This record gives sequence, C-alpha cells and structure tokens, in this order.
Amino acid sequence: VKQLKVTRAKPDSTLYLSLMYLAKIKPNIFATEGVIEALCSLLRRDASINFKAKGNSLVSVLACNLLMAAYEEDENWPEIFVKVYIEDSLGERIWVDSPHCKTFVDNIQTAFNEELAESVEEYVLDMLRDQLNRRQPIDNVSRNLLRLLTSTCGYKEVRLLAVQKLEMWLQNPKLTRPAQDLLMSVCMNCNTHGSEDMDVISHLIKIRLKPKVLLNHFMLCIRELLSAHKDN
Amino acid sequence: YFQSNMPILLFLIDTSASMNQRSHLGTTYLDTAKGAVETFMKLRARDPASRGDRYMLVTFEEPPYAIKAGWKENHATFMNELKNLQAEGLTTLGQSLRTAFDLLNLNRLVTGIDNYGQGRNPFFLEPAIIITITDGSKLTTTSGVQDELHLPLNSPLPGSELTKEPFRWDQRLFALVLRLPGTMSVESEQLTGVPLDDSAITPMCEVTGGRSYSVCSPRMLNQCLESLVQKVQSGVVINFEKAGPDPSQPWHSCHKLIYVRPNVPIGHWPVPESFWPDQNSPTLPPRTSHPVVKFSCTDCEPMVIDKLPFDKYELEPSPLTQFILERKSPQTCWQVYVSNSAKYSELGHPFGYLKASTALNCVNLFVMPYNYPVLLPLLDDLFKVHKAKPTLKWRQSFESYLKTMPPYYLGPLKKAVRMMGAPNLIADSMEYGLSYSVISYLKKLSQQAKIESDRVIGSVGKKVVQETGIKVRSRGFQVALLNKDLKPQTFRNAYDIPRRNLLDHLTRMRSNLLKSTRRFLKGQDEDQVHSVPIAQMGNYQEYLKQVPSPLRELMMIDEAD
Repeated sequence: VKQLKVTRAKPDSTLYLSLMYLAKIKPNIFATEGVIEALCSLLRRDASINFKAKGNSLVSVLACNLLMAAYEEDENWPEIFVKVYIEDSLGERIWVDSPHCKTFVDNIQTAFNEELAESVEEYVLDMLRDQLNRRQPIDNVSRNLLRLLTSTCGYKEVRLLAVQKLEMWLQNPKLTRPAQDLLMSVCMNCNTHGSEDMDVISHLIKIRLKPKVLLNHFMLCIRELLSAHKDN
Repeated sequence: YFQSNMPILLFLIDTSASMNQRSHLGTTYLDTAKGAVETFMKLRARDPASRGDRYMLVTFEEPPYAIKAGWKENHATFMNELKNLQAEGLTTLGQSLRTAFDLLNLNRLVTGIDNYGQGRNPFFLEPAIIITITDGSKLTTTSGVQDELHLPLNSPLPGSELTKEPFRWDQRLFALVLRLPGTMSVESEQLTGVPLDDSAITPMCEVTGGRSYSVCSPRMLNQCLESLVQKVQSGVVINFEKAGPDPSQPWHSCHKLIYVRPNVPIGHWPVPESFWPDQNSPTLPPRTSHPVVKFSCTDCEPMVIDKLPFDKYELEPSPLTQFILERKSPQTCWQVYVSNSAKYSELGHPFGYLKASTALNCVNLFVMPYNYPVLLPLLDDLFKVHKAKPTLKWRQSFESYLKTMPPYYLGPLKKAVRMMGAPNLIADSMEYGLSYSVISYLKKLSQQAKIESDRVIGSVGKKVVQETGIKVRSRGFQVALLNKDLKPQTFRNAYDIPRRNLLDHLTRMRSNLLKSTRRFLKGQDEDQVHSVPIAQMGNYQEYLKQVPSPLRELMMIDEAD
C-alpha cells in the first residue's frame, strides 16, 4: 500500500487488471474481504492529487453478463451474485440504451431474482432507500434508465413509487411516452388487487388530463383489465 | 519507494515588522531576504540536480495565512507569493517554526516514512532544509517579549507524540540572521568564515544539525548563500556520542549528517530503536528525532562477508571525521551501539562501525545486522561448511542469536538470507515488534494524517477576505476599507464615478452605449484593459497566438533576443 501511494508518479495499473482475469476462473475469489478492505482504505478522497475515481468496468460487465449463461438452469444462487447484480445497475448505464443488449440486461435482472436471495434483496432495498427517499426530479431520469426500473418489477413498492408520479408527469409534455407506458404497466399489473395497486389507482383517479386520447386509452385499458379479472 | 531525489527547500521568511529596517543598501531587510531567496535559487540552478527541487514558503503570519507555497504549489506561485510578502506582524518565530515543521511532517504518517516501531531506516528519507531568514530582533507576542525560543505544544498533530521533537531525522534548520547596519560598515571585506549568530534561533539550528549565519554585508550574504547551496544534501542527521573512556571535546558529541545516495535510495538494515519491542505494550515509546548513536574508540576489525547486503553511508565533514582521519587507522573500525536496543544491556549490542576510507578522505558508516560479530561468523559458516543446509548446533546458535535479535530486524534479515540463496532458513512470519493495539493506532493515525493533509493542502490558497473594517467604539457597525478585488466598473456602476469626473465619464459611457453599432460593448476602457499586470504586459509570445498566423515565405536581456 505504501509503495502504491508514495510512488504515485508510476502507479501499478495491474490492481484493476487482475480483477477481470481472476473473476473468469474462480468466481468465489471475488467475495473475499481483502479487496473490500483495500478499497475502503484507499477511498479517502483528496482534491489536489489522488486517484479517487473508479476505473472502467467494461471487462467486469462483460464477465458478469457472460456468467448468466452458465447460471440459466441454476435455481439456487448465492447472495454474492445477487449483490453483484444489484451493484451492476448502479453504474453509468453503458449498454442500457442499446436495444441489442436487451437479453444481457434481462439475464442480469433475473439473476438477482432463493435461500439467501431474500436477505440480499432486503439489504439491496435498504441500501437503495437512501436514493428512494430523495425527491429527485422526473427530468433527471434518462431514457436508458427506464429499462432498469422496469426490469426489477417484482417489488411492489417500486411499482407503487413509479405509479405515484403518473399524475406528476400528466402535465409534462416531454413525458407523454412514459405516461403511456405507465398506463400500460398499470393496466397489466392490475391482477393482484393489493394495497399498492389500490393506492396507485386512487392517486391517479383524481388527476384530470386535458387531452382526450390518453384518458380514453387509460379507460379502455382499465375496462379490459377489469374484464380480465373476476375480483375487480 | 521513496523519492529522495526531490529535495524540499522550505523558506521561513520572517515577516515581522522588524524586517522593515533599512540597510545601507537602501532596501529593507525583507527586500534583502527576497533577494537572498532569488540568489539562492540562481546559485542552486547551476547544479543539474536542482531540477525537481520543491520550494516552499512559510511566514510569521497566522496558520491560515502562514503557508504561502506548500505541497502541490508550482514555482510560479512560489515566485508570486515571495514577491508580495509584507512585513507587518509580530516575531512569532516559535509558532511559525512549529507550523513549518508540521508542514514538513504533514504526509509522514500517511506514507509511513517514519517507520515507527520498526527500526529507523536512513533510506526512508524525505530530505528537507528550512532556511529561515530573519533579524536578531527579540521575539514578540501580543502579551510581551519572549527572551528565549520555545516551540508551542498546543494543538498537537496526530501522532506527534511518537517523536519527542517537532523536527525529524531528515530535516535541518538553517538561520540567515541579517545584521546589516544602516551605515556603510567601515570593516573591510574579510574572507574569514561566517560567524555563528547569537540569537535565540541558533540553539534550535544546532540541535537540528544545521547552523545559524550572521550577515552584516552583501559579501557575507553571498558567502552564506554559497555555503547553504553546498549544504543541500540528501541525508539524515545522526547524534553521534562517545561511549567509554578516551582512546568534553568537539568530537565527543556531534549532530553530523550521513549521506544517502539514491540509485530511489536502496538499503537493507535499519538503525536500531531506542527500546526493546514487546507485544503487550499498549503504546509505543517516544522517539528521539536524532538517534543517539554511541561509538567505542577501540579500533576493532571491520569484518565483512562476501555476499552480505551492507549499507554504506558517507559521513559529512565534522570534528569526529577529522579525529578519525587524523589518527590514520583505515584498517580498523570503531564499533557502534544504540543504547537500550537490547533485551537487558544498557549499551546494547553493536550494529555497525565507523571505518575510514582507504584514501583517508572520508569516514563511512557501515550499517550491519544487529549484534553482527555473533551473526556474521554463523552466516559465513552457513554457506561455507554445509552450503545453506543448517545443522542442529548451527540452528540452535542461530535461535540463541534470535533471542537477542529485535523483531523489527526480521524482515531485512529474511530478505538478506533470501538473496544469499537460503530462503527457507527462518519461519516466514510477521514481525512481532508491534502489538495489535499499536498497529491499529498506527492505521488510525494514518487515516487522521490523510484527512489533516487534505485539509492543510487545500487551505494554502488563502481563500479568505481580510477584515476590512474599523470596529466603531460606543464611547457591530464598522467603517469599511478599500480592497484589491473591487475594481471600479465605472460603466456598470454609477457609484464609482467621482464628482469631478462625472460629466466627461457620462459622455464616455453614453458613447460606449450608443456608438456600439458595429463596434464592441465592453466595460470601462483604460481600466479593465491597459491595467494589465506587469508580468503579462509584454508577453508577446502569448499575445501572438490570439492573432492569426502570417503566411510562410520560404546586459542579460532587453525584452527579446
């Protein structure tokens, strides 16, 4: 550590390089706390001269996406894989916008979906609650981030939070496509009759939209969903 | 591992108002000090090794503004800060010296250069010298006058308790005391040596391994600057002491410097600690900044085996070197000890020796393993009798030596025996010098030092505004004062226009507004432009870039070639 820090004019670039090679041979090796301890020790942010940023993880992302092929038929998975899949979505969204990479994103999302997966999901939700509680702007969400939110649709709380902003984006002309996707998702998800769905329906009921096409489409979708379920 | 090829030149310029005294030259003491720094760098630049020199500036101001050029401040910033120093404070020599040493020791704990509790490594050095330029005027505070120099202890640095002095092994303090009179001194320009000054800074200078210079003539100034340029060396100050009877003298005690030569200095054996390590001590004993090294004037034999890694450090000229080269015994050596380094012995076992060179031109310190007269025969017999195939008696004797062998030498000894060709001689285990509590404390100190270094380095910019106010007494409200940053935007602000200049300037701004048709709508001409800093006044090299290039066709200086 002292050699890496003091001799920063010629630092060792193999620290990040060795991660890609080792992860493709021994997946359990990446779960050790030594790398975590090193990252925590080196995480002191200095403004004048320091390497306080994270290097490109394209090789790591490729390895993670290719590991889904070997875990397609595996029903039981460890919590380390779930944590890695959760952490993968928190990147820069390099391949989120690419439509050809839809299969890889779907596989990554399904990987996190269960002996230890419940605890991993609970920990992921607790960690993400810090960002969830923040009142982020609707315009701050990029177009490529829609797939990330839609993929993790298992949690009813996330769906309820997404549906809660349907009335907020009703007056926004730039969110008409998301509003239509929200209506489609609300119609499709109206099959459990749970608390979250009822809350979303009550929130969206009192919102009046000036255009008639969107309201008519929402009413038609609601009628179709009601005809689909006998518990309507 | 550690860059000793980039020396730090910290300048502690006295900015007390007493430095406004005028010499016979017509310039102030502060002007002489700035010229002395400039001359020092002009002389230093003649040496090709001068590249990579870190120049730092600390003053007698308060800690937020004491540091003008610290770490990660470029040369142009150093020059600009030096040029604009003003002598308007009190002679807070002790406080400013404390801040200077804290600045030098800012990153020591982050990078572990001190090697606390693990032996003192002469090759773990960040060689710096503090050249403090001052006058002999008495030290002052708000309360009164201090007749003696005392470095404050309040607000201790994290881990400052580990070394019982503020200055460090690889740091030397030099004082340039200006005693230039206001009258043209009748003394001739005698070529004698520079006197030691008698001010309160001289004891601290001598303790650090430096010296004070008394200056009362420009010729003397040049002489001290030349000697100071000659004293910029990469090395560590060793407190050499005499043990035993003679074989109260200058060579009995000396704070001499041993040279360390890079190429990235390479070395193996540390200087022993002043205590025996144990795994149950909650706290590490404090260190002397200069290790008390004791030699015995016995003229022993300098035993060496062929393949051993031995560190050789050339002593600087000193009365001890004079004594050794005058007795003229280059084939014999004086054994060297560190007191209390052993389990029980007060004097301890030897770790090295002073051996004069063959030409009797220099004396070199040969840093050997701990208790080397016992180890070296065994280490030779390891490779001479059984070819690194240890016997029962040899292993028993080696373990017995290990009982007297401090654990902090285990790493260097392991590396040494490995590079001889016997890697499996000893158990590959962590050094038992430090307890878990000690190592946890050291890591906590490293983190705290990192945070404090980040705070201090970001604080050197002096990004604050002086209290431009006159606190009005009753018998809150204050009267403002002019500032440097309130450049009058007389076109953009009608309050900056004097009454006497009201009409013509009104005409000017009217013309600037209406006549801007196919023109330019700038601020006030003759102010925002044509009041450029003098440094950028005639920068034609930079100016020509903003102009389109032309068409191709094929005593020192006077503003051009």
